[PDB]
Amino acid sequence: QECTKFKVSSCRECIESGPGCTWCQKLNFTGPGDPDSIRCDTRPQLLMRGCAADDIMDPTSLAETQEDHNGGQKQLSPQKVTLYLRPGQAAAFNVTFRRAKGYSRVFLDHNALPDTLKVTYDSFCSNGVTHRNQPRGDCDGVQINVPITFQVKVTATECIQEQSFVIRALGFTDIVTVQVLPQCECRCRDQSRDRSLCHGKGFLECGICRCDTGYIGKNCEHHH
Ligand SMILES: *[C@@H]1O[C@H](CO[C@H]2O[C@@H](C)[C@@H](O)[C@@H](O)[C@@H]2O)[C@@H](O[C@@H]2O[C@H](CO)[C@@H](O)[C@H](O)[C@H]2NC(C)=O)[C@H](O)[C@H]1NC(C)=O
Ligand SMILES: *[C@@H]1O[C@H](CO)[C@@H](O[C@@H]2O[C@H](CO)[C@@H](O)[C@H](O)[C@H]2NC(C)=O)[C@H](O)[C@H]1NC(C)=O
Repeated sequence: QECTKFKVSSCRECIESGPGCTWCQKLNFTGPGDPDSIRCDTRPQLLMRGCAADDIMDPTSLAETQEDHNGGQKQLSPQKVTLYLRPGQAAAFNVTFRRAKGYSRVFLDHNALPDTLKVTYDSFCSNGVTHRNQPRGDCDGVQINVPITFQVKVTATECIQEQSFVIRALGFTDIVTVQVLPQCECRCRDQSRDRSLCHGKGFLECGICRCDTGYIGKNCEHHH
């Protein structure tokens, strides 16, 4: 992974700087002559400065799938997919096409998407024929009741607004419903179980004390 950042001030800003960026929420991680942006780096760079693995914030793209009770599903499965998309990190899931009759050539495609979403397909066709990273799924000569698999990869270029879209095999009425959601939030430790954090005179936000008015210092220790 790599991480190019510039004077980021928060975990959110860090995570938005690229898919390899991660954030250390460890208390007091910043030395006297360091900006808060030192908390933002690749995972191996943070481990090397002594951030523990569970203090490293790193929201990751995820796919979750659902099948119906499947008296209802025919030729395409799964029927429902939910994607959590961290910008620049593809989420991948497999779609299986299976037909009780002989199928000749199967194309897998999606409806028109906004500029912020990129979709590619790998096609795992019969006879070990495989295509990678194409604009649509494409297999030739499907025998009877033999599944073919398409690997769908979806990447967001920024933190998107939630939306759905569909994937279909051309010539068939089956639908895979794809729900997409952003994956841009850090789930950092908050201060609920310690009134001593930030001297009880600031808010703890992903390892950084945001001091109450009149208080200053990295731990809100100084009063002016
Ligand atoms: C995070 O750092 C704070 C700040 O404490 C300072 O302590 C100095 C001895 C020196 O190392 C300096 O670089 C550092 O920033 C820690 O707070 C201190 O905690 C002690 C008790 O352990 C108190 O007696 C001090 O009053 C208090 N000082 C301040 C300025 O708040 C804090 O413990 C530390 N947190 C963790 C989890 O290590
Ligand atoms: C979708 O299916 C493909 C093919 O079955 C999976 O690719 C295989 O992944 C394993 C690792 O888990 C490798 O050992 C195999 O060599 C891969 N096969 C091929 C043909 O490349 C892929 O992992 C599946 N994707 C998901 C998200 O489950």
